[PDB]
Amino acid sequence: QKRIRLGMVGGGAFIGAVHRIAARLDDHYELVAGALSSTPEKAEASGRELGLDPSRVYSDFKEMAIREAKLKNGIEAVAIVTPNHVHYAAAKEFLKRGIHVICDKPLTSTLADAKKLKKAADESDALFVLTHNYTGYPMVRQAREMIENGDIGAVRLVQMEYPQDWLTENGGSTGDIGTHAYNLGCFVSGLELEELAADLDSFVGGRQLDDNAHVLMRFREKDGTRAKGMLWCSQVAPGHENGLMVRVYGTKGGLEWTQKDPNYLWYTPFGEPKRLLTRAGAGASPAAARVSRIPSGHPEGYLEGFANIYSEAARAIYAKRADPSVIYPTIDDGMRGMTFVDACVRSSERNGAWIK
Amino acid sequence: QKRIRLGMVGGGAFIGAVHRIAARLDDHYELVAGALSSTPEKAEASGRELGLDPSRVYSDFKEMAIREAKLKNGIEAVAIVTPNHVHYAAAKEFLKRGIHVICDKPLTSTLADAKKLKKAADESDALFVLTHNYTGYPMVRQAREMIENGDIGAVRLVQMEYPQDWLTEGGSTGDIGTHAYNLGCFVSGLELEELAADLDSFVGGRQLDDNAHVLMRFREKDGTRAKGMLWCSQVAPGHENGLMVRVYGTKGGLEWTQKDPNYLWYTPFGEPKRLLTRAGAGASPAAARVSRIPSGHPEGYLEGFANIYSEAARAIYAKRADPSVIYPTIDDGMRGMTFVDACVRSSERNGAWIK
Amino acid sequence: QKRIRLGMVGGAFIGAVHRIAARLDDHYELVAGALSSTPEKAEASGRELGLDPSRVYSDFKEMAIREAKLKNGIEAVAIVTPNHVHYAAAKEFLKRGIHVICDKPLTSTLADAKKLKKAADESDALFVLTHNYTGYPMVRQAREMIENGDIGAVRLVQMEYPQDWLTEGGSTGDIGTHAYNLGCFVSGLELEELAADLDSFVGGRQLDDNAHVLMRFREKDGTRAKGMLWCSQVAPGHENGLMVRVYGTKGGLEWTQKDPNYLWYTPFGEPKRLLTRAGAGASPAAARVSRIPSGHPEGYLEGFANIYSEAARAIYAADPSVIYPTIDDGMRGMTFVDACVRSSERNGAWIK
Amino acid sequence: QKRIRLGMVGGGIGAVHRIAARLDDHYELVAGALSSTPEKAEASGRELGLDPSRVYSDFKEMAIREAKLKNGIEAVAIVTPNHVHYAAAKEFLKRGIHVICDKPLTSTLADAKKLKKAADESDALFVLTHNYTGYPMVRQAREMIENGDIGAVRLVQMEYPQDWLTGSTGDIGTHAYNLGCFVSGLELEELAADLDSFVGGRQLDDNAHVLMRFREKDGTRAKGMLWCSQVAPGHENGLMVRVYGTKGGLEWTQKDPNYLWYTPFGEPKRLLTRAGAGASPAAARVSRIPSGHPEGYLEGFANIYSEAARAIYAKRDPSVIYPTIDDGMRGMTFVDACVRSSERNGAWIK
Repeated sequence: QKRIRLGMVGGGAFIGAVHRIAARLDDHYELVAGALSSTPEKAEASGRELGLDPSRVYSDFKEMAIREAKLKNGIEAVAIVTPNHVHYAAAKEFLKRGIHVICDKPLTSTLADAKKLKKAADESDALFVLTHNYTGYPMVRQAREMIENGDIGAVRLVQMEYPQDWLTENGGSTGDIGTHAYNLGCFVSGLELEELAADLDSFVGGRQLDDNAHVLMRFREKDGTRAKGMLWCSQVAPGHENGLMVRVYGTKGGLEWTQKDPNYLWYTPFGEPKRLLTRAGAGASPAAARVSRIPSGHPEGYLEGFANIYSEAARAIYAKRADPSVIYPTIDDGMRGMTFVDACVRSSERNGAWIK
Repeated sequence: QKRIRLGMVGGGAFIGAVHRIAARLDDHYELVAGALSSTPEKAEASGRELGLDPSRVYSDFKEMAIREAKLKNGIEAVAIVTPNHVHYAAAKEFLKRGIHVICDKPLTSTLADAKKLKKAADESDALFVLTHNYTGYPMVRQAREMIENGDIGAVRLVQMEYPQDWLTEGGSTGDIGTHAYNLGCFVSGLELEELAADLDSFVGGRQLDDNAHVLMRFREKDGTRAKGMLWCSQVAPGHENGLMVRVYGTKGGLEWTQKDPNYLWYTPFGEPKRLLTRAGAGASPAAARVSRIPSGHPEGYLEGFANIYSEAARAIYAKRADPSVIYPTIDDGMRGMTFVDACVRSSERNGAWIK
Repeated sequence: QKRIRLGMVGGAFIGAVHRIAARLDDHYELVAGALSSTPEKAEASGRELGLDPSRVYSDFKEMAIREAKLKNGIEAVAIVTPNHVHYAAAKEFLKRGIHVICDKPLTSTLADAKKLKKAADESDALFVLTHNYTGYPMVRQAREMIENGDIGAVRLVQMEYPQDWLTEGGSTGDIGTHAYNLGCFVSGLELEELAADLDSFVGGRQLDDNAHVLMRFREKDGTRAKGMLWCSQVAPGHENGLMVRVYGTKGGLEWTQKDPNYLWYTPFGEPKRLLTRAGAGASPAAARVSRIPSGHPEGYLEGFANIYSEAARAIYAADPSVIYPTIDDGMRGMTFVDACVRSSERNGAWIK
Repeated sequence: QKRIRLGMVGGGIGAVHRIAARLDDHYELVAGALSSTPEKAEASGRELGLDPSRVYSDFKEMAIREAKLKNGIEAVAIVTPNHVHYAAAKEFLKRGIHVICDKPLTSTLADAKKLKKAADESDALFVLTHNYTGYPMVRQAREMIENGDIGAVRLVQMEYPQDWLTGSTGDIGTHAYNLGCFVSGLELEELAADLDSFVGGRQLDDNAHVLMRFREKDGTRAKGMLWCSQVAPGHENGLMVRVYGTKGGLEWTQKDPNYLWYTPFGEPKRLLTRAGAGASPAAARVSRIPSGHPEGYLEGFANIYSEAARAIYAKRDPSVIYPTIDDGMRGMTFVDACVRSSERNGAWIK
C-alpha cells in the first residue's frame, strides 16, 4: 500500500510532536501538509521547521480543507490537534469533504459541540478516529479480551485513577485526565456507566477550574451483577507524574494495570497465586500480540501506544480504498466522554447528586 | 519494673494467639488468668493448653473479674478478645473494679453500647486501650510525625483503602473500613466533617456489606478543607490484606502500604521522590522509639501489635507517663463507631452526606 | 508441656533478638544467665532482665556446673558471645548434657570449629545453629519445591548480600556465610570448589569488606551447576539485602529477604507467579512455620523464632519435619570462609 | 536540515533499525540490499516500497552505484549477521558513505582489527549501535558519576540474563560489559571467566560468570562482577547494572528503564525518573515526552540514530555522543579474553 497522505491542524508543543511520531513509527503515513498556527508568520515557520512544501502550508483549517479536497495530491487524512474548543469547527470541515479525521482527546469543549460533531461525523463517509492512546497498549487490550471471555467472571468492581502533580502550585482535571481514566475504565471492563456522583475541587487558589475529582460510580447490570467503581483524578498530588491505573474485580479474579509500567498486567484467579503477565511474554493473548512490535523484555511504551491508534486507523483507512480485529476509539466513545464530564460538573454543583 | 499480670477474655482462633504474642514479645506481661470460653469444657481445655493454673481459668468474665480484683496476686490488666457485641459487657466488669482493659476493635457492635462504654471508661480510673494495631507501625508513626511538623504542608487529600478477597464466594465497613478510617485520621491528623457512602452486598445471601465506596470531607485546617476517598472490600481477588494510605499536601506527599510496612514513600513537590525506611537513613524519632532491629531486618505485623501492648505497658507503669506514649483511645473507638453508623445511614439514603 | 528452662551467656542488639526469639512462641522461659565477664555488668544486666540474682553468674564455666547439678537447672543455653568464645562456652554445656543454641558463625577459627564438631558428637544434647535466615517460611517453600523437582535440575544458584554500613571477621565470615548457607539450604547442592577475589576497600581496615566469588557444585540430577556470591559492607543503597535466585531446567525462583513474604516462581514458558506466605500456593513446609493469615507481614524476628521453635520441638523429643541448622552446617560454613581467604591470597585460585 | 538519504544492508530486527530511523524524522530510507538471493531482495524492496531502481542484491555493487549516484545514500545501515559486518562496512567506508553498524563488531578478533583500519582511514563516521547506551537514565547515570556524584567508583556489578534457550558471552555478555563501562567511566584491566554450555548439543556457551578488575582511577581500584545467561527462567531481558562508590550508589534495570535509583551514602535513597525532577542534562537532550509518559526500547534505539544524525549534519557538537569503533573493539577483546580465560580454567586475562 501507498503511504496515507496526512495533514495536520494544530501542533507547531509536545502534542504535535507526539502525533507526528505516532504516524512515522509504523511507516503507514506521510505528512505532506499543515495548518499548525493561526497567525501566518508562525505557520510558515513551523512548516519551514518540518520540511513541508510551502505550497502546502496553511493558516486556515477551513482554507486547508477546501484546497486539499480539490488537490489531486490532496491529503487523505488529517490529525486534528488544536485545543478542544476547536476540535469541532475543524473536523467538520474535513469530514464534510470526505477527508478522514484523526482527532485528539477529549472530543470537544462543550456537550453541545460534542453532539453536533457526532452528527457531522455520522453524516460523513469519512472515518473518524478519537485518539485515546491509553486503550492502545498491548496489555490494556489483553485485559479487555480476558474480561470479555470471562477470565474473571462477572464484573463487580472497576477501580480507576489518574493522579498527577504538576499544578500543586501556580478544561480542569475531569475533562483532561478524568475522561481518560473513565474511557480506560469502560474499555477494559466492557461495562456501561449508568449514573455517577462527583465531588470536585479547585484547590489551587486563583484557579477557577477543577483540579481534583472524587467520583462514585454505578454501572449498568451485565451478567447478573451490578458493578460499582470509583474514579479519582487530580493535578495536585505530589509523587505522581502520570499515574493512570485501572483495577478490575470479578467473581473469579482480578486484573491490575498501571500505565507507568505499561508492559505488565497483574492477573490473579481467585484461589490462585497472582500471576505477572507480560507484553510479548507467555500468557500474552492474541489481542496483545497484534499491537506488539518487539520481543518480551523489550519495553514498548507511550509512543508505541499512541502509534497503535494511528496504525489501526490506518488498517481501516486502507479498507476505505474491514478487518474485524481492528479497534479504535470512536465518536461515540468521545460522545460518552463528554456526557461523563458534563455530569461530573452537574453532580458536584448539585452537591454530589446522582446523575446519568 | 515488675511484670504486668494479664488476663484474657475470648481467644484461646487467630485473634487470641496474636494478642498473646503481642504481650510476650517485648517481655512486659505475664499472662496469668483467663475466661477463654463460655463453655467450661473448652475454658478448661484452653487453660490447660496455655499452661495456666486452673485456679485461675474461669468461664465467666464477670466471676473472673469479681475474683481477680480481690485476689491480691490478681491480674492488673485484661485483654478482651471476644466478638464485638461482648466488649461493652466484658469490659465494664473490669473497669468497674479498677483493672486496665486492652480491647480489640471495633469498640462494640452497637452505637448504643459504645455510648455506654465511653461512660464506663470515663468514670473508671483504669486505662482503656483499643488495638488499632495498624497505628503501631513505625513508618505509620513517622508519617504522623512528618505531617504534624509541616513536612508536606497543609493537607489537601487523604486517600484510604483496604481491600481483601477472602469473602469472594460485622461487614466490611465495620471490620476493615474502620481500620482504614482510623489510619487515615491517624496519619493525616484531621477531623472528618461529613461523608457519603455507597455500600453493596455483592454475594447472594450475604446480608451485610462486603464492599464500600466512601467520599470524605474533612474539617478545614491550615486554611484548607481537605477531601478524601475510602474503599474497603472483602471481594477483591488480588488483595490479601491491602490496607494503604496516601496523603497529599501543599508541599508534598506520603504513601504507605501495610503489606510492605517497612517503607514510606516521601516526595516533596518539585523533588525526586524518596524511599524512607524503618531504622534507616531518614527515620524519625517517632518511628525510632517503636523499632527493635536495625535497618534491612524486616519488622512487621506482630511487631506493630506488640508496639500497642508496649505503649500501653508504659502508660500502665505510670499508674504505680511520657508525653511520647500514644495509643488508640476510647475516643478513637467512638469515632470509629460514628463512622460506621454514618456510612450505613448515608448508604440507605442513596449516599446522602452525613455528619 | 513444661516450658524449656533456658539460660544465656553473653548479650547489645544480638542478645535482645535471641530473647525475643525465645519469648515469641512461649516455648522457653529465661531463668539463668551469665551475660558478661565483668561481674559488675553481669549483676546489673541480670537485675534488668529481672532474673534471679541467685541465678546470675559472671563466668559460663561456673554456670554449667552449678546449673547442671540443680533440679531447677537449665534445660538449655543460648550462646551469643563473640565468635572466638563459642567453642569455649558451648563445650562446657554439652559436656554436662544441657542443650546449646549457638549463634553463627560456628567459631572464630577453623581449628576450634573442628574441636567443637567433636564436642558436639560425643555429647547427647542437641546443637542448634541459628542461621535464622533459613527460618523464613518462604525460604522453606523454596527448599520444599526444589527438592521435589518443581524447577527441575539446578543449574545456577546466584547468591548475594550487600550492606552499606562500613562505607567509612570481614564480610565473608560475617555475611558471606549467611548467604553461602542460604544458597545451599535452598538448592540442595553441595559446593565442590570456589574461586574468590576479596578486597579491604576502606583504608585502615584490615579485614575484607567486599568479596566476589565464583562457584561450582557437584553434579546432581545430571546437571553440574554453578553460581556466584557477592557480599559487601560498602555498597550504598543496601541495608541488609540478602537474596537468592535459583535456576533449573524447568523454572526458577527468587526470594529477597527485605521482602521475605514473597517468593517469585516462574515455570518455564509460563507467566511468573507471586507466591506468598500463608497465601494461595503456600506449600506445607511454609505453613508449619507461619502464625498469621496471608497479607499480614511476618519478619526477621518471626523467622529467628522459627529456629528457636524447631529447637524447642527437637528438645521436647522428633518429628522428621522439624529441621534446623546443624553443627555440620556451621562446619561447611567455616570451610567456606577458609577457602575464600585462602583463594584470594593466591589471586583467585580454585579451592575445595 | 534536509533529511539523510539512507541505505540498509540486511533486514527483510531490520524493522527495529527502520523504526529507530523513522522515529525522529532525520532519515529517509531510499535504497537497500535486504538479502543475498536476488529475488528475496526485490520482494523485500517491494514490501517496503523502495524504488526498484534502488533495490540491490549485493552490497559491494550497491555501494559502488550509490556512491556514483547524485541520489546516493549518505549513510548505510549494516544489519547483517556478525561474520558479514566487515565485508559490507568497508565498501561504504571506502567511498565516503557513513556506516551505522549493529553489534557486535564482527565474529572474529581478526576481522575486527581490520574494520578499525577501514574505519580510521575513512572520513565517513562509523557508528556502532549499542542501543542500551541510548537510554536517558543510562546517560544520566554516566553524567552523575562523571560528576563525582557517587565519589570514586569501587564496584561495578553487572548482569544480563535471559530465558529463551532453556553465543551468550558474545550476543549479550558484551552489551552488559559495554554498558557497565559506559556508565562507570572505567577501563577494564583483566577478567577471570567460567563459561558454560548446559543445554546438550549446544556447542557455544549459554552462561557466563566472570570477575572483573579495572584500572585504578581516582585512588580506588574498582572491582566488578558480570553474569549473562540465556538459560535463567523468569528472565525475559534482564540487563541491569549497579555501581557503588565511596559516597553513593546507582542502580538501573533496562526492563524498567525510566527509573534510576540514586543512593547518597548517609541519606535516603531516591527514585530519579526520565524527564522528571532531578533528571539531568544528559537525560534531557534525549527525552521526547513528559515525565510519567514511559519512553522505551525503540526510543533508546532512535537515540543512537539521532545522535549519528547530529554527527552527520556537522560533517556537511561536544554534547553528541555515540558508540565508536573502539567501543566495538573493546567488546571483541572482552569476548575473546573470556573464552580464553575459561578454557584456561578461569585464568585472569588482559
